[PDB]
Amino acid sequence: ERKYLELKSQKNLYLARLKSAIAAQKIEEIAGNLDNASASSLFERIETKILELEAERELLNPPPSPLDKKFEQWEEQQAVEATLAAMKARRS
Amino acid sequence: QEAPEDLLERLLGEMELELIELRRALAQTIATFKSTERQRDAQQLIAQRWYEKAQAALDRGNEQLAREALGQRQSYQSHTEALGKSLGEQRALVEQVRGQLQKLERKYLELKSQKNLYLARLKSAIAAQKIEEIAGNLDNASASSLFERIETK
Amino acid sequence: ILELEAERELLNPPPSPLDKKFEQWEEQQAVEATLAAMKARRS
Amino acid sequence: AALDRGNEQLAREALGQRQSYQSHTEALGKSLGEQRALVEQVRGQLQKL
Amino acid sequence: AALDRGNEQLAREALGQRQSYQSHTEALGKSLGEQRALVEQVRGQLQKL
Repeated sequence: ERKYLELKSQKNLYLARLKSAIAAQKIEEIAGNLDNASASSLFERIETKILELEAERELLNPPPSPLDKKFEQWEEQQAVEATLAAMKARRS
Repeated sequence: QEAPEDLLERLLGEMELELIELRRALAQTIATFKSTERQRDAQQLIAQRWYEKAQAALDRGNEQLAREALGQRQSYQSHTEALGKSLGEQRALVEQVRGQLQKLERKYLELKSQKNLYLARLKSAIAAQKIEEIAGNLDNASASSLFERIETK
Repeated sequence: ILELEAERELLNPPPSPLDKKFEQWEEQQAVEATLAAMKARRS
Repeated sequence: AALDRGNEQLAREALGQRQSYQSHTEALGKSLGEQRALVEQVRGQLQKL
Repeated sequence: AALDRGNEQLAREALGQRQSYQSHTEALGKSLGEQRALVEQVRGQLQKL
């Protein structure tokens, strides 16, 4: 009987750690879906979808070329500086 | 198939069920451990009584009885020593697992925090692809289905 | 009963004995420091 | 009234007991100061609103 | 309050424990800064849209 109760005592010890192992293998499993290797079924897939929709607007509404934007910014800055120079010169 | 987005809320929601279940399972472990510790305390306490009984046996010149009392105690010594080994061994397993759960829940809440971050930007992307879509009907290339068509009419 | 005790242990983990010992030690040092100040001031 | 007359021992317990109230007093003081910011800002808004 | 009075040993543990929060603080700070770029750009678009 001393062995039986001791065996029963051990039985519970492994059951708890067993279910901890059951939890251990069943908790990071879905965290496994998130993959640093970009192999995630959904997390990586969902980001790719976001980029896909971004391209949809890129083709639908192509942005102005950087040169015209740079020239736009440059001329605007030159125009801003030209206007700024005019104000200070007039208001000097 | 069901939308993965709906699963995100459910998947973490279902994680809580196991997270609490793990919490419940862990609690059962410690209670039994303390019960074992209390049992160990009782056995050594009982073993001490034999020494106390043996302490009153050697006196008055009757050393013979003290031999039996101490010999009987050795039976508890084996139980006490044997149980002590079990108690020390189980300490390593309980200590390591407890820290993991604190880390795991921290990851879970952090994962849930990220889950919301992408959901908002996701729906922003859903809006982003669903707002200029009809503005896409208006085409500078004169390919508009209605706006260009209506002007031609 | 022990099981429910563990429920509060995980739910409301107690401060570590070192911080409690340091808390008690510093509090005792603070108490002794305050006690020394009172007697020195009130000497 | 405990330290006087040479019985400094009792004063230790009386002051040690006070430290229990000091924690409550100090803890409550932190709560009181924190709530001041929220009450002050909201009151001005209602006048504006 | 640990290093003072010559008990530098306790200060080591207190500061060592803080490093655990430093990792959380530093790690969280990186996340906070990264998310700033995404929130800022989207807000302007809605006003334009």
